[PDB]
Amino acid sequence: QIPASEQETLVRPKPLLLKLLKSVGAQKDTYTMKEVLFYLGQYIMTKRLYDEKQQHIVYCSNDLLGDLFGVPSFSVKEHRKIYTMIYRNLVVV
Ligand SMILES: CC(C)(C)NC(=O)C(c1c(C(=O)O)[nH]c2cc(Cl)ccc12)N(C=O)Cc1ccc(F)c(F)c1
Repeated sequence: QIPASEQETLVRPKPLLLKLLKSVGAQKDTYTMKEVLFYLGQYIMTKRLYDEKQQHIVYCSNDLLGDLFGVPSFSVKEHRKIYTMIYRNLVVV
């Protein structure tokens, strides 16, 4: 679980994360973390990266998301790990 105050942190995605956020129909350059996570979820859906067998795993190898996160897959239940992977791809305002 992520504290409410941290979800409202203002952030500026680096070029690659920004690129994939905009393909999902985020238009802007500055976000709250809550917004980044929403649009990442929408990206995963669009690209069908979530496990079809519903085992709470995203298979991101060989996709831009895998490149950014530096992992072939990850658990959607591990929110702090996800936040950390995202933070490495942005600058806090
Ligand atoms: C498309 C699918 C993979 C089924 N989405 C989700 O599982 C997903 C979610 C959301 C969401 O619900 O907005 N955003 C995500 C971003 C990433 Cl990188 C991974 C998962 C999510 N979640 C829903 O509860 C998990 C989640 C929510 C908020 C978080 F901060 C988080 F790290 C994971």
